[PDB]
Amino acid sequence: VEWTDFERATIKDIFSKLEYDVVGPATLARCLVVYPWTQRYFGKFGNLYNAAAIAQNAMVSKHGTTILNGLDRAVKNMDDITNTYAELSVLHSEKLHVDPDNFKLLADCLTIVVAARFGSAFTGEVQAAFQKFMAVVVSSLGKQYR
Amino acid sequence: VEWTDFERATIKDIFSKLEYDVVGPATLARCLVVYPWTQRYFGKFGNLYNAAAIAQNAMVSKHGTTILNGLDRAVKNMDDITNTYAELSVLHSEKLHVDPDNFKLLADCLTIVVAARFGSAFTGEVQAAFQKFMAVVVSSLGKQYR
Amino acid sequence: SLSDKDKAAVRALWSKIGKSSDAIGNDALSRMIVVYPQTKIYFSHWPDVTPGSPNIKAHGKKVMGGIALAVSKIDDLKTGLMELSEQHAYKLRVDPSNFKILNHCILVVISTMFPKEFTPEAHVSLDKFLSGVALALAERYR
Amino acid sequence: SLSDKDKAAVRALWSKIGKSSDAIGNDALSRMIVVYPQTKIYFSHWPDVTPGSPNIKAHGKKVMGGIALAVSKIDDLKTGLMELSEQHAYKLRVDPSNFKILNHCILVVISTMFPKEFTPEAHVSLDKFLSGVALALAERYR
Ligand code: HEM
Ligand code: HEM
Ligand code: HEM
Ligand code: HEM
Repeated sequence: VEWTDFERATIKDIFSKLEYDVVGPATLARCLVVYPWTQRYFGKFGNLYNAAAIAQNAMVSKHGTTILNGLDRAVKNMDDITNTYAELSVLHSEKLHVDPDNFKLLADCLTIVVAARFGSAFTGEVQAAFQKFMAVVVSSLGKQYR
Repeated sequence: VEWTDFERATIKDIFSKLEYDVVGPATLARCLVVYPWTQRYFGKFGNLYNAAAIAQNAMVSKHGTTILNGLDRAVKNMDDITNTYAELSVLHSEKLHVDPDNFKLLADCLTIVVAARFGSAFTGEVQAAFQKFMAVVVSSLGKQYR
Repeated sequence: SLSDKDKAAVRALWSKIGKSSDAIGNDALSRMIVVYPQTKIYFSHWPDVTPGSPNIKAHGKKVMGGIALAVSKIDDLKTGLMELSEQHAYKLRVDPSNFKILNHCILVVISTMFPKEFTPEAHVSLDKFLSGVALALAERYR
Repeated sequence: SLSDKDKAAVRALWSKIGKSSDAIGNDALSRMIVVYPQTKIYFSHWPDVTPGSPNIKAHGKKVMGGIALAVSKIDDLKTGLMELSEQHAYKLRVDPSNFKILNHCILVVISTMFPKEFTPEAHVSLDKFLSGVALALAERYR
């Protein structure tokens, strides 16, 4: 993908301002509520039976933070996202057996959380850059499914 | 996209066996019936009030053939589909004002028509190559939309 | 389908955000044409298609007016949105794919404007609601 | 929603092709796992997921049985597929995106096997029907 300077700057700005141990948990918790089928892989997390329980779940929070932290490698080198996530893609496919469409759903929830975090500053132009970036990450994560 | 020899051979095989003035019309007519909103760009093509009328519409048939012939340039050089359709993309966007989602729908109808044409020879492997090829064409046609 | 829980959630959310419908519509459509430039083909008849323009603001009021109607007719969206469906089906011929796009933009706008009100519960219900609206608008399509 | 015209078209088509449901199911699922390898994660409990395998054939019969049920309960898919929805929603947790994939594969199979019967009219109606089925299966999801 040909990244513009605005896109590169916007992505760095957003991620540098996000508090991972807040945004991460919020994102995964939102995804587990809005797209309940994503709960399929978290049976060991315990009670995910309702929005309140999900929000109070420490394991959900921990994993959400892990996911957000997992995006840093993409932010650092936006021109090599495919190769950078190759191993992680294989892991999700062959070890975790995660349906890759869930990545798109998680990305949508992240966009919603980021929008709430930045309010008026999350313009259409910023949204375009953020979604473009997330789309590349999502594509890369599902690339090694065979 | 990294094409395998099987994919290259399969695409050539399929297209060389298709009778464009039969498959083209059938494809567009099917699209106009299954996804009626595609009729938006054919107000000067005549009667399209029903399936039978669309099937008897000479202008629809003529345009279906044009679309099928339009895929030959992609078949000829599968490694340069993006650049090859750049001009056509700008045309559909700024001259014809065609919603690019319709490209995906047309592609799906073509797959159905091709499937009916080849029957049991249209295996899952052949379907994969065909859809992969069409997806690249569809992507290329929508690239110049701004 | 919308449960009693979904209906109460949407009515309650709308009760809170309804006052800002004009702004929501303007913002939603402005995002749509910027982030998804392909949607602009449906407005090729306008003098121009630019964010926050008079045309976009007016269209914002139209769409949010449709949404307001949907909230009132939430018990039966198909019947409630009949007229809108006929309009979009025969005159406009708007590919349903765009309804999904606009719905996503509407959710984004609401999140930016009402972060505290747009909880995950409100989100799931509104999402189900908007999908129902998109399907009701597609009723007369084929 | 399905009109009387759609219902007749689907009932008529099924009357003709129902005799081949086992083969349709095997071919459809086999195409799904080959063309969309990501769907294989839902069958990770099997030694492997391969086209035309005994497991795929058995599962094909299950799915086509669900479709046969859908045809009989075509007037009210939501109620007709309640059990299946509960199953897919809480026990299986199948992302609805996959229903769209399988439906496409089903249309492809039917076109290869019954080119004469699968006219554009039969196509539009069966498409609306399968979308209705996917939505009915999604009923208990969220
Ligand atoms: C933005 C997309 C995502 C990123 C960047 C991402 C990143 C990660 C990372 C870094 C790990 C740790 C791998 C390791 O063990 O070294 C992981 C594990 C995992 N991910 Fe993903 N992931 C994403 C989305 C998802 C989604 C949407 C689901 C499913 C709904 C999912 C399910 C899992 C599971 C089950 C684990 C294992 C957790 C455990 O062992 O307790 N991931 N992910
Ligand atoms: C596989 C995808 C498609 C291909 C390769 C394609 C190809 C073509 C070509 C080669 C032309 C003639 C351009 C020229 O030299 O002037 C054309 C014109 C046109 N296409 Fe597309 N097209 C595709 C899909 C569509 C779809 C899905 C629609 C809309 C439902 C559409 C609507 C039109 C219209 C309205 C014209 C002008 C017809 C006329 O006035 O003569 N096309 N297309
Ligand atoms: C939430 C979904 C939507 C609702 C509730 C909605 C509602 C409406 C309403 C009430 C009208 C006005 C009818 C009249 O006054 O005669 C309208 C017109 C229109 N809508 Fe929709 N609409 C929706 C989505 C869309 C989308 C996604 C597009 C295309 C990208 C679209 C394109 C149009 C167009 C072209 C018009 C005609 C306006 C003009 O000619 O300037 N609509 N809409
Ligand atoms: C046309 C849509 C579909 C219908 C009508 C359908 C129907 C069924 C039926 C009747 C069963 C058996 C239920 C029981 O044993 O009580 C079943 C099981 C199941 N379905 Fe669905 N299904 C559909 C789509 C899908 C899709 C798209 C997937 C995933 C890619 C899927 C994955 C499963 C799984 C994993 C099982 C259990 C298989 C096993 O554990 O061996 N189904 N389905």
